Amino acid sequence: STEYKLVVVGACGVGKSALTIQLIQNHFVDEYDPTIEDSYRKQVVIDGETSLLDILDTAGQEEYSAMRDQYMRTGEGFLLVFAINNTKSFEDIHHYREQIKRVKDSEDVPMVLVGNKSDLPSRTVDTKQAQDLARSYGIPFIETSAKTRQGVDDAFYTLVREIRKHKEK
Ligand SMILES: CCC(=O)N1CCN(c2ncnc3cc(-c4c(C)ccc5[nH]ncc45)c(Cl)cc23)CC1
Ligand SMILES: Nc1nc2c(ncn2[C@@H]2O[C@H](COP(=O)(O)OP(=O)(O)O)[C@@H](O)[C@H]2O)c(=O)[nH]1
Ligand SMILES: [Mg+2]
Repeated sequence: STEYKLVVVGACGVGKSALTIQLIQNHFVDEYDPTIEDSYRKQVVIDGETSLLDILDTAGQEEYSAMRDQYMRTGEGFLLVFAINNTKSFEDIHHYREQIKRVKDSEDVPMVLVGNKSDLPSRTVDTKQAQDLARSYGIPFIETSAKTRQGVDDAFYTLVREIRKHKEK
């Protein structure tokens, strides 16, 4: 019934594709084409409501595009994905939030901070500083792992609930 247009952003290799494939198809991919930038549909039930999730898995190159601007303009919620073992990807989160705020012309955009690869032991980004950033953005923070599926459902579902609150707001 209700359609939700989600967009997954984040640096290369943080697990954007792997997180999306786990949600849609329930399996962890060891490798996925890092150039494929396409959207995926899936019908789910969230808080007792049939929701049609339309999830754009961003990839491609590091270039600006008026077409990519339309992607964020069409999107209703955004997953800010970084890898807990890649400090560079965590620093990139600011850039991705800035580019989304640039398009939608608003600081009130449904977003969720996603710390991926929580199964890995080589942690370089503290949970506290990830919570501190999400607090500063005023958005939820969820630690996920596309390998064990831990936190994957909670990541996308929280974004859907953020969109619902934004609609009432
Ligand atoms: C495997 C390689 C990989 O996963 N990539 C994914 C991230 N890509 C990006 N890198 C740097 N900045 C990027 C900026 C944008 C962007 C955003 C977030 C919002 C509006 C926009 N309008 N035009 C571009 C844009 C996007 Cl969609 C991707 C970026 C590199 C390849
Ligand atoms: N251990 C672990 N590895 C992951 C996880 N998510 C993704 N990966 C690995 O990270 C690599 C790149 O993931 P990918 O989905 O292509 O990231 P993307 O470029 O942002 O789309 C892949 O080889 C995956 O096996 C995770 O939650 N845990
Ligand atoms: Mg990918």
